[PDB]
Formats: sequence, structure tokens, C-alpha cells
Amino acid sequence: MMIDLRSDTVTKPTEEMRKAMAQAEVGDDVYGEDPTINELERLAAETFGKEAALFVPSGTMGNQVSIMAHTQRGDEVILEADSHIFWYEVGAMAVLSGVMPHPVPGKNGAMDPDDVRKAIRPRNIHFPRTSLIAIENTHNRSGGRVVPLENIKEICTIAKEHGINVHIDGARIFNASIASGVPVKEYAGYADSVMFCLSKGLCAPVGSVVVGDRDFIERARKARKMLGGGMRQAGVLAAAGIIALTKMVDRLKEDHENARFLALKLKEIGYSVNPEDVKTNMVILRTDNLKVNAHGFIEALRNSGVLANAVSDTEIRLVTHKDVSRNDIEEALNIFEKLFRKFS
Amino acid sequence: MIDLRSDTVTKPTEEMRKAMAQAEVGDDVYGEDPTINELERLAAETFGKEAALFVPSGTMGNQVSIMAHTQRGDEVILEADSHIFWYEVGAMAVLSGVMPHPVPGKNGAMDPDDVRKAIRPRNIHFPRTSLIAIENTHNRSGGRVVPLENIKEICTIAKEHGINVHIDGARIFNASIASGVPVKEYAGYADSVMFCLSKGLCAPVGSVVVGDRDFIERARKARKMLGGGMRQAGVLAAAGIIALTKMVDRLKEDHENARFLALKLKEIGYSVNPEDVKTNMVILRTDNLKVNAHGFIEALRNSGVLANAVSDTEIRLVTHKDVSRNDIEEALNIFEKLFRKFS
Amino acid sequence: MIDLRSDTVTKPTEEMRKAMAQAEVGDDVYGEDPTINELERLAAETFGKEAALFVPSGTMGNQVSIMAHTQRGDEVILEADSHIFWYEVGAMAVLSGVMPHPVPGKNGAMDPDDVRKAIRPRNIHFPRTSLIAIENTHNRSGGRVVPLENIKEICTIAKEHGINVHIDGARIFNASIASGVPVKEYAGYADSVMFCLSKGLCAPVGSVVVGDRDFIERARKARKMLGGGMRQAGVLAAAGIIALTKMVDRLKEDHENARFLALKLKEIGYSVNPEDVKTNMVILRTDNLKVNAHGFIEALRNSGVLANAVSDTEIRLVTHKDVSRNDIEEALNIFEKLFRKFS
Amino acid sequence: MIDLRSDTVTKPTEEMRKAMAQAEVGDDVYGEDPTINELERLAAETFGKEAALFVPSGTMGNQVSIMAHTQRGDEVILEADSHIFWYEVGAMAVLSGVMPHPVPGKNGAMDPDDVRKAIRPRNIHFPRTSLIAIENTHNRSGGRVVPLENIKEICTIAKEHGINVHIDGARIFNASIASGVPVKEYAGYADSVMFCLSKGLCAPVGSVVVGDRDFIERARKARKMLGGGMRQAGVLAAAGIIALTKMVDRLKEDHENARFLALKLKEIGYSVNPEDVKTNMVILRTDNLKVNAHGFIEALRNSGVLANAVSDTEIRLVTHKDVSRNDIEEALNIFEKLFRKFS
Ligand SMILES: Cc1ncc(COP(=O)(O)O)c(CNCC(=O)O)c1O
Ligand SMILES: Cc1ncc(COP(=O)(O)O)c(CNCC(=O)O)c1O
Ligand SMILES: Cc1ncc(COP(=O)(O)O)c(CNCC(=O)O)c1O
Ligand SMILES: [Ca+2]
Ligand SMILES: [Ca+2]
Ligand SMILES: [Ca+2]
Ligand SMILES: [Ca+2]
Ligand SMILES: [Ca+2]
Ligand SMILES: [Ca+2]
Ligand SMILES: [Cl-]
Ligand SMILES: [Cl-]
Ligand SMILES: [Cl-]
Ligand SMILES: [Cl-]
Ligand SMILES: [Cl-]
Ligand SMILES: [Cl-]
Repeated sequence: MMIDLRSDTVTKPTEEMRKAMAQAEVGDDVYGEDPTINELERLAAETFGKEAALFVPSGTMGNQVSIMAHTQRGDEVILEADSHIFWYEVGAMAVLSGVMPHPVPGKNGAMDPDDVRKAIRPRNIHFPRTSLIAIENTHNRSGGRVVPLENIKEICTIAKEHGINVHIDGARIFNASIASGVPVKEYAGYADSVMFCLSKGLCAPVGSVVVGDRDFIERARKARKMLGGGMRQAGVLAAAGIIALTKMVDRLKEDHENARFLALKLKEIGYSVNPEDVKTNMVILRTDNLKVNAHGFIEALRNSGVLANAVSDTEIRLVTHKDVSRNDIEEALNIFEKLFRKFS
Repeated sequence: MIDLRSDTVTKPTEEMRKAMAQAEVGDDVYGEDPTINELERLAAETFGKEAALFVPSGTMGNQVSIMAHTQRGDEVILEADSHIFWYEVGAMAVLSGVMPHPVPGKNGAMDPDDVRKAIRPRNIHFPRTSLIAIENTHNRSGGRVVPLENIKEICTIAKEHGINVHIDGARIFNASIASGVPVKEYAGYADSVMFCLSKGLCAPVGSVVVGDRDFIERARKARKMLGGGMRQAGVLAAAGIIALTKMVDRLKEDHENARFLALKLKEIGYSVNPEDVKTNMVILRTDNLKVNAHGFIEALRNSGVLANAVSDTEIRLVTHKDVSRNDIEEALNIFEKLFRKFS
Repeated sequence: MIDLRSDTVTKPTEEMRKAMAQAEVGDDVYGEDPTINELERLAAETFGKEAALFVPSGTMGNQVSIMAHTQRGDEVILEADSHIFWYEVGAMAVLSGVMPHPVPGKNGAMDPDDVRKAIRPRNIHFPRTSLIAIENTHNRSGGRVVPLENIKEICTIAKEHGINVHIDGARIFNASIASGVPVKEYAGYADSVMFCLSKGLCAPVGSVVVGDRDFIERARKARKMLGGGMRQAGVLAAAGIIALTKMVDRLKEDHENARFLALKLKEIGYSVNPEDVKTNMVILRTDNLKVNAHGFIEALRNSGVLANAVSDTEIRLVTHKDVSRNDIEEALNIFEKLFRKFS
Repeated sequence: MIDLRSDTVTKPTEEMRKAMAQAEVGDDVYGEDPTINELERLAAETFGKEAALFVPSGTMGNQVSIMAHTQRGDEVILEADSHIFWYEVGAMAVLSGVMPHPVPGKNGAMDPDDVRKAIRPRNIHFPRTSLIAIENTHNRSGGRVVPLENIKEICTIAKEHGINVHIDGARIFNASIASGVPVKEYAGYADSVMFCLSKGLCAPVGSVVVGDRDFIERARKARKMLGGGMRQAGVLAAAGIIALTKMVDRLKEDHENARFLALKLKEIGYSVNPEDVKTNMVILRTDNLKVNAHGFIEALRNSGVLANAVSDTEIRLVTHKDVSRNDIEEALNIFEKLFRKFS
């Protein structure tokens, strides 16, 4: 088989999950009658210190229903220049909510509070209303970097003074929590809503969850219906979600250790990586000192049994997760070492 | 509890539960889930189309179809009492920026002539009619079957005008079972068809959209945008395969149970028209009862029967896999006792 | 050419041309155009409203109103043959992302009970009904006057449910002249009204929206987004002030001409209903002619008479300031000759 | 009041007022306004394009162009500080459902390589890059002129990828007078161009979009949808024709006044860069003043000079036909007095 370092989304269900899904107690969620979904949402709200939660088929929908519930047509959403909502969500914010993204550069996912402040639009007929500020914790593009709690706190203070909503794209908020030691409820305390994925490092086959106030979640639920996320006996999926949330968080530390090990060794080989920047499950490798670009290196890697994604023409992203063991990492490293000789 | 609210409440068969537990999966975003791929392969084959796309719900199936078939500002001709127009949260306006052009119909069948008259002529003031939608086994009219000839004639009109045709076939198999018309035959007269796996076919989640390759490619991107792009969705697809391949024939049982239920309810004295029961739905009027539909629904629940009121004077009863003949007979004994109380 | 196509073809009076040439202007984006400001003050005053907004067209007038009254996904109740649904290029769906909810009407008058029944109940499957629109002097039906009683009732219903009411008053003055109902009284039963200056009132460009200060503020911003935020628009407002203050009374002349036209056409043998002609429009059916509406329209054009077909069997004739009684007589001689050829 | 806020405040010349009063008009919706038709013919010819469209504002000109070049979910590459992104009410997201893709630029000139990298790869997660917009005489950077070579290289990239190119030429004639490059040459490297008549050219209302026949047809329909479809707009076009054919040359006077203003402000001690002033705009920084941009604008107003702050430390000064050398000289006396007070 292949050593899959493309993403943590490829994680497969554990034995415990397969069993729980196949024997899930279910109901029609449209009627709010699926017991497993209801327990998953109750558990999620509780974990994040929020009043309510909403299960969704993907993180993308989690983000989009949140944007829909937080905005009105013609509004502007302040977000990080390299955030997922801006680059990888098919421009849904424009089509679905009719809102404009207001890109603010960030240092490792951390937008400077004063830059966010300046990004807020003055009340002028020429300008749309800034109604939402979005923050991504463990910013993907920058290498799964951890946004400091103080950063989020400061932005919350600015949002409050202006009456602006705050949404945290916490797709990998648990990785951030494991790395920082900050409980997720703390990050959530400085936001109106938080979306987090169950289908990545937590290993569930499908789904993400949005948490927030009752009225917000009710609005998000209606948005979910409109977008087509209103499923029937979704308890089959939620069963795995419950296990992800309750038993797969602590072991994320193993993915971080594997990623750091990978980074340190890649550095020793001579690759352009920064082990000092690796705090969660991602490693960015630049092909600057290689005689091939990102795409060419990805092909050579595939040809040698290693799978990864090019994130630019000069950068590759390596992601660790439950289905890549330390031994798998060592195997990949031995291959990376030989390839270094070939392309250096 | 005897649940006659809708066929959406069907639960997974033992066969499905086993298949879900041992389902082979992969990341669908990369098109690497083997079970999802097989489900879509089977669905396309079944409806005689080039491709298929699995979606979380029928609503998304309809919406990605509309998006893939239209451009902002277009108009969509659809039946005045269709699900897309009534129960899809106005998604077509928000997601596709298109306007509905309601055409009345007789039990889901729009007069072909009225369809032709609803097509907008080319003029700067008018939107472009780019899609015509037909719902088979029309929900609101009481689960009626739209004649194949009606669909055939509308298709001809569409072709002559270069307009796409979408069949909302959430319950197209019920239509096929009742009419004897194969689903491929219905499909042949349409550009795309959405059908549900999560209703009478008993899958826990999902529907499927079938059509040409280019159409499906556009719909797949629309699905990503809407949030329907899942990961190891093979677990759901495993139940979906069983639903598509082995749960169709038994739909005849739901039809029989519905008719039997209607005939007996009429015998008791309830205001029902057994002659109108074509598929798995029975409409019950409450005009002769001491309490309206909402009050009667509560009496029913207290006695162990679940049903929905669709108006102050109407209740809809829906049969499905999880409503056996025994359950029907038990429900009738309850209806009998309640008639003595509320007539 | 005797132009009976629409009252939009009206050309500026000498008084207007002079007023435009000497118009005092400023930058409207800064709210500094004094002539625009006066036009809006006068418009608000005339309709008994708090504020007013000048727009480049009636279509923008209706659309900024819809945007200001609704949110994405909302539903808008409107008459089945209203201009907003048929002649505004599906703008409501694209610009506001809203769903139209057509309701049948008798010459523009929707039965109040049907409106009440069109209001969506609070359910996750349904959009929220946030607006009801009424067109006074309903175009399609032949410039018919909607009864004030009808408007009052719908207003009462709207209040109960907290729904906004917008009156498409493109020809509200024609309705007032014929009914004897002051435009301020019509306006009192609505949250917003759009009326045109560019039709019967003869201004070359523009309409105005009137309503509450906050609503107008939202409409103004919508106007900026749509591209209606002009600069020295006082040039157009000068003609607008004259249209609003000096051209209302003479509308009776267009009505007289329209009625006379209809009476004579009936005597010739054409399918018209002189008794239904109360303002400046005449609907002419072609069911008793050798050619349909499109064929008859071309014949009329070749003979010097311009009109538009509103369907395959109906032609709309409209009178206005640029059509004198003499022009009507000449037209009648032409219609007389064409009846011999096509009856 | 000496108005240096913008060139939008320009008022009609006597020649224009007379032309508007004597304007030959018609109903534009039927394409029958002779003056609008000639303005569009002239605009098209002037820019070396086959068609043109008159619009109520530059904002609508840009937006109908975006609508006609894109499909829902598309992405539009544009300069980070461009008007379309910052000053058009987020209209591109609402009207066309498209995403802006900001690219840094040096005085309006995006590096061609950056543009190349901003184009989205074909992937399900990414919107399709279907349009690249370029603003000539980039407003925010001080009315800077984008080099013809920059537009030429971007055009090559666009062609290579089958992507449309739109030039926001609101002040493209200022660019042409300063650079010596004919507007038809800039436009030769674009698919469409929008230019304003209501700014430095002194028309009271409007802009014009030029491009291919089909594109313009789509833009015309978009205009109808947005509410820009006017009637006897010839009154406005009459002034537009004069603006286009007689007000271009004198733009050099505005540039001369801007330069003179910059040189004297520098001489006084203000933070300005005369070397950066190539058209009708001067950027003044408040860095060496005991007050911020907002406080300074207030001081200028109390002394009789109007200007706009574009940031907390920068104010924009704009020259035009209604700010003569005398006014500049008078303004300088005020600036001199204020410098003593705030330095
Ligand atoms: C920060 C972030 N946010 C939102 C999403 C969307 O979730 P879905 O894929 O479930 O829609 C992703 C997925 N990112 C894919 C990856 O990093 O490989 C993500 O990384
Ligand atoms: C009732 C009504 N409402 C709104 C509009 C739109 O106004 P503009 O044409 O200025 O956009 C019209 C024009 N109707 C076309 C006609 O009767 O000739 C109309 O008749
Ligand atoms: C480059 C540019 N583009 C488009 C527009 C929009 O045109 P309208 O204002 O006619 O909609 C403006 C106006 N700019 C105002 C100013 O700079 O003072 C502009 O400067
Ligand atoms: Ca997974
Ligand atoms: Ca090893
Ligand atoms: Ca089911
Ligand atoms: Ca007119
Ligand atoms: Ca001007
Ligand atoms: Ca002098
Ligand atoms: Cl169960
Ligand atoms: Cl909204
Ligand atoms: Cl597997
Ligand atoms: Cl589109
Ligand atoms: Cl003036
Ligand atoms: Cl004229």
C-alpha cells in the first residue's frame, strides 16, 4: 500500500466505529428524532461550552451555514488572506450568502488585531457592512499553525465593540488544543460560533459540527435544510462522531509527535523545512533547493510509494494522522533521503 | 408506535446494517471511495444514463440539478404543487438565482399546452426559460402517478425549444411499480433525474442524481459548493446499493397496504377515497369528526399511531417497509375505537 | 406613426426642456443636488410619507423596494400577472434571492382570503413571507383600477402577520384620476409605493419610491449597489417636478381618448370591452381575426399604427399626451380598413 | 467653497445645457433614442469596438460588465486597491455571485507574473477565474497611469487561458492625455472597457461600456435587470456626446492645475510628491502635521476648502473643470495659513 501523507481526511473508521455505526439507534433527523445525532450535538455543545450544536455533512457546509446565519446580502466577511473559506470553498460565500470576503494578511494564521480593526468598514453608502470576522485555528495553509488564544481574545473584544459576529473555523481546533493545552471551550468563549471536523484527525467517516447559541443554531439549521444537509437517519454517521469526539482526541498527540519527527529528520537530510514551525500534524516542504518543482516532486514521491499534495508550485504539504504509523514515517523518510540525492 | 407519517422514517434492514459495518471506504473528494463509485455506477446503469452523483438529500439532488441546468436570472417551469416550489426553503432563488414559473397540474400532470405557453419568448424584459421540472408520484396531490404520455409530450416541447428537463423522482420507483413503466423509460424523456434512497427504499441517508457526464460534472462541483462533498461516504453507499438493488420490488407491498388501509377506513366511516389511493399515500379528511386534523392527530398519538396533518381538515397516512400488514390491522382497530369517540 | 405601444413614449414638454436646461444641480451621491432633493421632498409630501428616493426606472424602483423589505430566501406574495413577475427579467431572484408566490387576481385584485392562505407558516421547509405587492392600475388586465377596499383588507392582513406591503404604483395617478381616491389615501395602506414620472406624466426619465425614513435609507444603499447612484441628476429631476405637479390633471384626457378608441373599435367589430376601459389602456383580442396578435401588429405597423402584442391573442393599446383625439380618429380609420382585410 | 473632493462634482457647460434642452429623444427600451444611439456609436468607434452601452453610472457599467463576463461562482482577478473591490457596495457578490481575487499592484500595475499565479487551477475546490479587471488611472494610488505594456502582457496571459479582460477606464481619458496612448489602443488589449462621462468630461450623468456585440447584448439585458433601462435618456446623452467629443483635450488643464497645486504645497512644506502627480490627483500626507487626515479635512472645510480623507494620514485632492487656477491659488493661501497652524 501507499504511505498517504496527502491529508488527515483519508482516515478510516476504527473497528469500534464500524460496529457503532452498524448498530446505531436512529430516527428521522428532519423531525429531530434521531437519538444518536441528538446525543452527538448535546455532547458537542457541552464540550465547547455552548448552548446548541448542529451536525453537518462537511466542514464546508459547517462554515457556509454559519456565514449564512451571521450575515445579510451585501455584507463583508473579514477573514485571513490564506484561509480555507476564501480559497477552498468554491466561492460559496458569494453564491450562497451574497457576501464579500475582506482578506487580511496574517502571520501564521494570526491576523493582527489592529489590522482587523482597520478592515472594519465605516458606515458609508459606498461600503458593504462588516458583519462577520472569521478565524481559522491551526491555520491550514501556513502549516497547521496554532493561533494564540490571546489573538482570538483581542479580536473578540474588537468585534464586540462593533457588534460584529465572530466565527471560528475550527476544522482542526482539537489539534490546536492538544498542542497549546488550551481547552476548546476557551477558544469558543471568544466566538459566536465554531465549526469543527470529525472526519479528519478524529477519524470519523463523515461530518463536522457547528456550535453556538440556540437562536443562531436554529438559523443555521434552516440554512442546512436549504443547502440540502437535512438528512434522515443520520444516526449512522453520528455514532462514529460520538466516538471521534470522546475517544480520538488524546491520540492526536501521536500525530503531532510523528509530524515533528518527520520534520526534524527531513531537516537533517537537507530538505527545506522548519521543524521549529511544526506544532501540530503538518509539515511544509519547499522545493527551492531541489532541481524539480512541487508538482514534479509529488510525481516522484508517488512513483516511490508516498502520497502528498502540492499547495503551490514550490511547496508541498505533508500531513500525519492515525493511518500513518511511526514505521510508515520511517519508511517515507528513507525514501525522502534517496530522493534528496536524486534531486539535490 | 405505528408510524404512518411518511416513508422517510424507514429504518435500515439487517442486511444494510451488516453491509455498513464492513463497507470498503475511501476519500470521496478524491473519488477514492469504492462503494460510492459502485453505487453511482449502478444508479447510472439502472436509469440508462451516462453518470450519477450521490447526495446527502433529495433537496440537494434537486438544487445541484437546477444549478447545473441554469444560469442566474433564468426561469424554471414547474408544477404549482411540486416539492421544489413548496418545501425546498426557496433554495432555487438563493442558490441559483432563478425564478419559478408555477404551472397548475391535474395530480402532478401539467397540461402540455400550458407548459408551451409558460415558455418565455426572447425579449429583454423576460428571463430565459432553461428548465422544466416534473415530479413523479406527485406528493401534494396524494402520491399520484404522472402518465408517461404527459412526460413524453413535455419532453418533445422541451427538445423543440432547447430546454432541459429534470424529473424530481424522489418516489419514481413507486410510480414505476404502480404504472408498470420501467424507470429507464421515464428517464429517457429527461436530461436528469433525482431519486431518493432514504424513503421507501429504506436507506438511512441520501438520494442520487443521474444524467449526462458534463451535467453530472457540473452538479458534482455544485455539490462541493453546497457542502455535500463528504469523505468516507462509502458507509452510507453500502446501504444505498442494497436499497437500489433489492428494495424496489417490495414497494408493491406498501401500495397494497395503503389500499387495504383506505378501504377499511372508509368502511369504518372515515372520510377517505380508496379510489384515489394509487401508491403509498392515503388522505384522510376530518370534516365529519368532532375535532379537526390537529386534534385528531393528538388522539391518534395517544393511542399509538403517528400521522401528520397537512391542513386543518386533512391528515396524510403513509405506508412503508416499517408498517407491516399486522401494523395496519392494529392501526385499524385503533381507528375503529377512535371513530366511536370522535364521530 | 400613431404610437399606441405605451405611455412611456411620451416626450418632454417645452416647459420641461427649459427647466432641464436651467436646472440647479449638485452631486447626488453627496446628497447635494437641490433639484433632486426638492423632487423627493415633494414626492414624500404628496404621498404622505416620511421620505422619497429618485431612481432611473420603475424597475429599479420595484427592485430596491424588494431588497429593502426582504432578506435572502424570503417569499414575496404578488399578483399572478403583475409586472414584477413578468416584465422585470427575474430581477427579484437574482438581486434579492427571493421567491415569488403568485396569487390569482381579478383584474389585479387578489382575493384577501387567498392572500391570507399564501402566507407561509413557520416551518423549516418554508421561506418566510416578508412582503406582499399590489399593482395599482394593473397593467396586464388593461390598466384596471384595484379597489381601495381590496387594498385596505390586504393591508389589515399584512399588519396581523407583520408583513410589509409595497404598491407598484407605476400608474397610481391614473388610478386616482379614475377612482377619485387621493394617492395619499392609497399610500396610507402600504409601507412603500413606487410611482413613475416617465409614463403618463411625461418625464423623460425616472420614477420615485416613497416610504419610511429607514426603509428609504436601505433603498438608497440598494440603489448605490445597483448602479442608480447618479451625479447631477437634477437635470432629470427638473422635468420630474413638473411631471408630478403639472401633468396629473390632464391624465383624464388620455382616459377619454382610450374610452373613445375602445367604443369605436367595438362598433367596427373588434373584440374589445369598452366597459372595462377606465384608464388609458385598451385590450384587443384577435380571436375573431384572420391573423393572430403578432400578425395583426405587423399589419398595423405597415399602416402607421404601433402597438405591442401581450400574448398570441391579445394586443395592448395605450393612450398618452402624444396621442391627440385627432390621432385616435386617424387610427380608427386605419383600424376600420384593417377590419375589412382581417375580419 | 473650493471643491477638491472629486471630479464628479463637475457641472454642465452652457453648451451642454442647450444641447439637453434641444435633445432629439425616443424610447431607449425600443432602441429608438437617436441621441443615445449616436453616443453609443461614437463611443464604440472611439474605442475601436463594435458596440457600446450607455449606463446611469460607472458602478453599473462595471457590474453589468462583470455579469456579462461571468457565471455564478466564478472568480474575478482585480487590483487590491481597485474601486470595484472597495467602493461598489459589494455588488459583485450580490449581483453576479462571484468572488474577488485581490492581487497587489504597484500604482495600479499588477505584476503580470502575479496575475498568472492568481489564476485558479482546474480543481473542484476552486472557483473558475473567468475575468481580470484593470483600472486605468488607478484612483487609490493617486490617479496613476497603468503602462500600456502592463495591460499588453496581461492580455497575452488572459488569451492563453481563455479569460476575459475588462478595463475600469472611469478616467481612461486622463490616462490617455498623460501617456499619449489613444483609448482605442488600451482597449485593443481588453474585451471590454467602461469609461465615465460624468467626471472630468463634465457630463451630469452617466458612463458607457464598450465591447463586442454579443457581450454588449448581455450587458444590455443586465442593465435592464438592474434598473438602468431608461426611456428618453437622450436628454442625458446629448451632454454625453459633448463630453466625449469636446471635453477631452482640456483635461490637460486639470493635470496642469494638479501639478501646480502639488509643487506649491511642497514649497509650503506639506508632505506631497509632485513627481507622482501625472493626472488630476494629488495625495497629501498629514505625517508632519499636529493633526490626522480627518481633523485636517475639518480644518480645510471651516476655511472653505473641500477634500476627502482616504486614510487616517492621507487626503486626496482632485482637480477638474470647476476648480480653476484662481481657485487653486486661493486654496493655496488657505493651505499656507493652515500649515503655520498645524506644522
Ligand atoms: C481549515 C479547514 N476548514 C474547512 C474545511 C472543509 O471541510 P470539509 O472538507 O469536510 O468540507 C477543511 C478541509 N480541508 C482539507 C485538507 O486540509 O486536506 C479545512 O482544512
Ligand atoms: C406596473 C408597472 N410597474 C413597473 C414598471 C417598470 O418601469 P420601467 O419601465 O421604468 O422600468 C412598468 C413599465 N411597464 C412597461 C409598459 O407598460 O410599457 C409597469 O407598467
Ligand atoms: C476608477 C473608478 N471606477 C468606477 C467608479 C464608479 O463610478 P460612479 O461613481 O459613476 O458609479 C469611480 C467613481 N469614483 C468616485 C471618485 O473617485 O471620486 C471610479 O473612480
Ligand atoms: Ca476520514
Ligand atoms: Ca522502520
Ligand atoms: Ca429512511
Ligand atoms: Ca416618457
Ligand atoms: Ca459631473
Ligand atoms: Ca489669477
Ligand atoms: Cl434504530
Ligand atoms: Cl439577506
Ligand atoms: Cl475500507
Ligand atoms: Cl450564471
Ligand atoms: Cl447648477
Ligand atoms: Cl425629440
